Amino acid sequence: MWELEKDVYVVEVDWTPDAPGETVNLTCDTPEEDDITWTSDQRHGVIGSGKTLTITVKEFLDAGQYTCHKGGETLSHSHLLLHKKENGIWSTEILKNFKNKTFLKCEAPNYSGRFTCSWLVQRNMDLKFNIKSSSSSPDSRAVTCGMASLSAEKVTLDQRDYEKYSVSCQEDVTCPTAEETLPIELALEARQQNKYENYSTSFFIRDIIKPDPPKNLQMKPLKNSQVEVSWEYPDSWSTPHSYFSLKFFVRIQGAFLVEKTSTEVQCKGGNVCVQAQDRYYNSSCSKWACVPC
Amino acid sequence: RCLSQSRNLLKTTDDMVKTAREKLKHYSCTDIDHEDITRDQTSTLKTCLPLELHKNESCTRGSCLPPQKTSLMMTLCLGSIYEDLKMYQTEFQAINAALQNHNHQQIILDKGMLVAIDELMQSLNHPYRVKMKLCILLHAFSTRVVTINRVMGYLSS
Amino acid sequence: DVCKLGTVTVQPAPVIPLGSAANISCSLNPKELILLKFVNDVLVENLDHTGHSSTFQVTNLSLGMTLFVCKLPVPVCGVEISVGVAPEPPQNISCVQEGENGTVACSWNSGKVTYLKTNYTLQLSGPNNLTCQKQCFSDNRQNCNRLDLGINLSPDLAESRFIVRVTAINDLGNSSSLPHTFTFLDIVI
Amino acid sequence: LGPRNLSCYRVSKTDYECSWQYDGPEDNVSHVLWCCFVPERCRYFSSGPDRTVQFWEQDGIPVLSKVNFWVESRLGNRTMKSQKISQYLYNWTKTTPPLGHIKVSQSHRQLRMDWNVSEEAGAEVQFRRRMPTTNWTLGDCGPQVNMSESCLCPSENMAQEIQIRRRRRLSSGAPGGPWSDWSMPVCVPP
Ligand SMILES: *[C@@H]1O[C@H](CO)[C@@H](O[C@@H]2O[C@H](CO)[C@@H](O[C@@H]3O[C@H](CO)[C@@H](O)[C@H](O[C@H]4O[C@H](CO)[C@@H](O)[C@H](O)[C@@H]4O)[C@@H]3O)[C@H](O)[C@H]2NC(C)=O)[C@H](O)[C@H]1NC(C)=O
Ligand SMILES: *[C@@H]1O[C@H](CO)[C@@H](O)[C@H](O)[C@H]1NC(C)=O
Ligand SMILES: *[C@@H]1O[C@H](CO)[C@@H](O)[C@H](O)[C@H]1NC(C)=O
Ligand SMILES: *[C@@H]1O[C@H](CO)[C@@H](O)[C@H](O)[C@H]1NC(C)=O
Ligand SMILES: *[C@@H]1O[C@H](CO)[C@@H](O)[C@H](O)[C@H]1NC(C)=O
Repeated sequence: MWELEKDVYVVEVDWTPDAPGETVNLTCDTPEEDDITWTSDQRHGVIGSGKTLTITVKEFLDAGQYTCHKGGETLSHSHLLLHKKENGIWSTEILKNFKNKTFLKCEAPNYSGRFTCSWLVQRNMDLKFNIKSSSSSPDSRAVTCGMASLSAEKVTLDQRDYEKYSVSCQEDVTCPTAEETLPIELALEARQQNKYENYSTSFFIRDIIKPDPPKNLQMKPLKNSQVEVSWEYPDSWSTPHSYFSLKFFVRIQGAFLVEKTSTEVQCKGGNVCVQAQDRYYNSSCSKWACVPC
Repeated sequence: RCLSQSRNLLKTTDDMVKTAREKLKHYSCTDIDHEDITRDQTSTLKTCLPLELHKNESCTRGSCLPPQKTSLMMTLCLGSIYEDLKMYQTEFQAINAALQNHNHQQIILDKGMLVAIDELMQSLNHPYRVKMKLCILLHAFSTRVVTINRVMGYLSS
Repeated sequence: DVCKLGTVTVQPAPVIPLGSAANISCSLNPKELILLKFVNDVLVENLDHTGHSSTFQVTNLSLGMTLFVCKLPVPVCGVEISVGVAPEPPQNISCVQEGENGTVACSWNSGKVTYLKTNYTLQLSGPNNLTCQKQCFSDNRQNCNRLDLGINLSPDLAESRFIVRVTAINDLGNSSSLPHTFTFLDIVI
Repeated sequence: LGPRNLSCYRVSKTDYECSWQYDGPEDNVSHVLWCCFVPERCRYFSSGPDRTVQFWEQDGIPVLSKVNFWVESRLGNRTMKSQKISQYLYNWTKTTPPLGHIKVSQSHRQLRMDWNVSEEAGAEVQFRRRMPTTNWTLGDCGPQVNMSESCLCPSENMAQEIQIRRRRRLSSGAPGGPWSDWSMPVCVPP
């Protein structure tokens, strides 16, 4: 029982069969001496009388659109959502967990203050997501998230397609700092046409960094069957590269790491490949870039 | 230069924290409880940044800064790093003294990081509560030494 | 401090003789409560106003030092408790001297190992107003079964009797032995 | 003759289903079922000649109250009647086959099968195996500690194809739903 937005209320209904539901008092916001009639979209006929109606919410049948009518006109409308609760644990059914049993996957390409948060829905009718910085202190770091958009990268889990939603967010500060102390915490308000679910996450912007592959991987022949593999820093990575550094991994197709932008090794007759990673933290590795032997 | 000593300090800190990660895993190191030691001589968070991201001015002297890269905020950066290291070294010596005096050998503070801090110093100027305090001090010092390595690598190379 | 959410206390002392009971009082500072037991860094046993302050009882605690931590989730605070025994009185205290005119060293029996920090005081005494005292520290790293008096003796003595005593001190009580007596005409070897 | 052995049950946490087996020739049959309860209110769903119906939570159907189900099939100008079932749908759960690729390991005259499942209850695993020359042989697997489960099977001097399933069980040992369908076949050489 709380007001999500104007004339939109949400209730917490326990999903136990024998358990009783909640009682809701809904009042049309205009007074008239004439008795106020009530109508619903999930039910037929007049359901209420007077300006105040009591509803025993027990299931998704007792939710939806409630309208107050007088004479031959309407006065106001008020929605009503549900929030499932099961054995004390709130439901998580709109979203599908990733491979690592998490719901929200956020990734940043550099130390610029912008990132991308994505999730995996289960069905695709009437989803209205909303991502915002769930502040809990006056000094909490604040982000300005954008509108959630569909992505055409249908992922495969359980040998089954799952459709992917993505949103772009950017943290803004008065002037940037040297390190990160208070983690970014985010809240998602998912809803499926009557059903309301709340998700939450918290992370730093340093353990979610996923760099880009090297852009110009080439190859120089040298004497006695030994060659040179050279690459370059990605153009999307933060500048300068002396302060933000990387360690690259080289594998011939078990790999050895190189801190310089040039390595030498003998070939086997197949595609040699490099990937990038942050030197200090154990951040996520990049996708490989390659060059034929 | 001081960069090699800084990398040695990073390696020793990583080794000792990875040992503490199983030796004191049950106390508080398994949540993270990010709290640091100083909030008011913590100028490193505002000055130790490259001179290409300093958009606004709102954000000892040292003897290891090269003269090919001389600036105004860099001396404050190195002085604040020195003062933060002074506080960290004082607290680490105190906690080591309080840790050897009891009959529990389930933790060791190797002197490699202590002497690494000491040479970084000399180059830069010419019960149960103690172990969890050590865990939180390490959880702050890891990010501190990463920041120090970043700024000194930018300053030297 | 570091145990900011609350505190844990034990009675009557963190050091307890073997095979006794223990009481743990876990209190929570304003703005449930269970206990977790760790023996040799291994989780062994899992033990309104109920969430504000509570007490827990422990019977037949494990041998050696162990850990009790109070749990809400977040660890509010914890405590370590060492259990042992008072030192048994020593036995068979012999003293020998190495050299023509040098220093005597003395050996004894420590009995059962105390399992905790303990020290032993060696006291040499003798007439014509001569005495000497020092310590030796027994713990998990260093053991004390031999000691050196560090004092040179004189060869002109052939008539008196000297006294050697040893006392055992720890936090669980004191212990002494017989004030043994020896003669200074055959120590030299 | 006529529809028989109706079974409405719950395929997934947010989804529900119903099935029935029809006897007789199929020439112009149209299958619709009626869902009745007391809000009477007898809604009906249409699926044509198919013999399965899928719905979910927000289709305006009661899943926490007592619900009556029955089926009317079509034949020209005549109807065929079915039995009535009265049940709840939330706690009559049909579980899933084993999740994804399972791990098979061979020991002396034995095969051990392991997997990861998203149900904490002990499902009575009943498996079946078949060497590719003859028909199938059935067998119960046995109780296990429950996350992850294990199954055992005797070997064979030739290769074989083996399938495995689960069903939900209460704490009383009572059958908590219908039998889940078999997983993908597992092939093992000798
Ligand atoms: C995440 O989702 C959860 C739901 O699982 C959600 O928790 C709910 O939050 C709302 C508001 O934040 C809570 O509603 C409040 O409950 C308290 C205690 O009952 C009331 O006192 C509040 O009264 C408000 O409204 C009155 C009338 O408008 C005002 O007069 C009064 O001053 C208050 O403003 C209000 O009803 C609700 O109880 C919880 N649900 C729980 C605890 O189960 C949560 O907000 C979502 N978001 C985040 C970031 O967690
Ligand atoms: C623990 O407290 C109870 C009552 O609070 C008391 O009876 C008992 O003796 C105490 N235990 C010890 C070892 O003193
Ligand atoms: C030993 O300890 C007891 C404890 O009260 C004390 O009374 C006694 O005097 C002590 N004896 C010696 C020799 O220290
Ligand atoms: C499901 O819930 C109903 C409600 O009373 C109960 O009668 C029944 O025993 C439960 N279990 C099954 C398997 O139907
Ligand atoms: C099940 O999950 C665990 C996670 O710890 C994993 O180690 C294992 O390989 C998985 N598969 C099995 C047990 O078949």
